[PDB]
Amino acid sequence: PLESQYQVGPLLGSGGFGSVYSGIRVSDNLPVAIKHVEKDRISDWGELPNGTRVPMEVVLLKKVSSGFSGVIRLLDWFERPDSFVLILERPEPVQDLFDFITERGALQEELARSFFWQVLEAVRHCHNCGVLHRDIKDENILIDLNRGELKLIDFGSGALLKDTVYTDFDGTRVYSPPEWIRYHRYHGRSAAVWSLGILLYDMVCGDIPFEHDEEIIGGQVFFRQRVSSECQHLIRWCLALRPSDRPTFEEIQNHPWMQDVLLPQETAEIHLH
Amino acid sequence: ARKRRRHPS
Ligand SMILES: Nc1ccc(CCc2ccc(C(=O)O)cc2)cc1
Repeated sequence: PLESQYQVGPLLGSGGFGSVYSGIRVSDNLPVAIKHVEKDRISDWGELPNGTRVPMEVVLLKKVSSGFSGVIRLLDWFERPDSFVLILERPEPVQDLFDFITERGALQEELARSFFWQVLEAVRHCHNCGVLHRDIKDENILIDLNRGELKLIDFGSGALLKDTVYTDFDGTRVYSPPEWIRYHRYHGRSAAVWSLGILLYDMVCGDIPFEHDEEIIGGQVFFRQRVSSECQHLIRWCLALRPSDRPTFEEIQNHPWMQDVLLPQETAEIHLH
Repeated sequence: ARKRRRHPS
């Protein structure tokens, strides 16, 4: 019983997150985000241990719901005749990273480093749980402005992580790698690293580097803002045209630009409060 | 001056 277990409030973000409504868990006044997905619009389906057929999004959210705070936590879900309803945590106060970068401009590298590090830890958590997000971008990242903690959201384009080739893709094209543009094929981890290079450029330059397919595959990265040589090198390495030339997550986090990261609380106190 | 936009999935 959903309408009894949750007080349902108004639409969140005027539909920009999808059909997501503000909610309160009546059990303990916990704030929640109530996300509705139409069965007729569901791309991939998965099975649960109970054999129940559910959207893949629910399968992936359950697999990463270990309580590690860098990904959105699925608290519960319901099936309806024509839809599924997902009960997600609702941290407050938050701003998504797209709006944050729009309002602040290019981020100071100390702040970009803290944010990027936390995204890397969150993506590592996903992969360790068998989950490939496939839509890493600033729009899909929430900033907890009080705690200085980032949360990866919207697993609706994701997949179970596999080591074999992917031939389908439903994430954001301007964050997708050149092997997808050219061949409609990619491997999960190196495609993720490409999207992280796009995200890092986005943070330190104030917008993403590429808008057109020709720029994605062209292999030239022009820096529109002052960016340190070490950060430029990491970005260009993540944006290597050939997937095997890109760094692993270990190589990214061992990169010189990534050292001496701020703690989440330090990040909030220096940059967000 | 340059236009920054969201990109749907
Ligand atoms: N105050 C406030 C406002 C907006 C939000 C985002 C709510 C949200 C979370 C996750 C998803 C998803 O996974 O797709 C979607 C939406 C949170 C808190």
